[PDB]
Amino acid sequence: GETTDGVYRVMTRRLLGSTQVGVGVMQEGVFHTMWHVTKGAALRSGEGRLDPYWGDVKQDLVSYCGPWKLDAAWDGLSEVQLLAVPPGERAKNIQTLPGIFKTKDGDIGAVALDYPAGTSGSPILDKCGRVIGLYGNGVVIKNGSYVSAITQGKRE
Amino acid sequence: DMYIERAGDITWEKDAEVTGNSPRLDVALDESGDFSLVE
Ligand SMILES: Cn1cc(NC(=O)c2ccccc2C(F)(F)F)cn1
Repeated sequence: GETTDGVYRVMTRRLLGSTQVGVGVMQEGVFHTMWHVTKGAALRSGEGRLDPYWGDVKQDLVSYCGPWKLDAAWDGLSEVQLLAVPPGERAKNIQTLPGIFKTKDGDIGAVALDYPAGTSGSPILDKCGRVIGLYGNGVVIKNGSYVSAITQGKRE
Repeated sequence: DMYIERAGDITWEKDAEVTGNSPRLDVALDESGDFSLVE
């Protein structure tokens, strides 16, 4: 079906009508999304089928058709862009300076942008257009706002 | 069954809207992959 590089919506016909459960990134013939979006299930691409190849619930990531290909990382200094793909709305770039999630295992960048849950999987980009992670696994703060980790996998 | 639909190209846009703050948060990541606030 559709193996062109780019950002894609992840849709289901299980709930009412056609519902957007998330977003992903096609790069080098591999589809990259967050585990909570598909729960490891197969995906359809037109008349073609995408099978899961790698996944990890703790990292909250999954790849299809091949291993994880996204290896760029936030430099810890510069602004980035969330390429937000909200349900029923056009893809839109939003620029922000990431904050930090401090963990007992080290620090990770974090983006403080509020989007509906079906936006999970939207890519976060550096100034060269390289995907430095996916948006959608994070925490809810004080008034109900959302702060997402910049979640990135490892390219072997 | 789930399916994918193309939504756009992965590029940085020069005239993107700029918003959002940069909080420093202490967090914990559990075995189910869920983050929680630690204070
Ligand atoms: C475990 N899990 C993590 C998520 N993540 C989201 O739902 C989520 C993802 C992106 C934006 C907003 C949200 C949330 F506000 F919390 F609704 C979903 N399931």
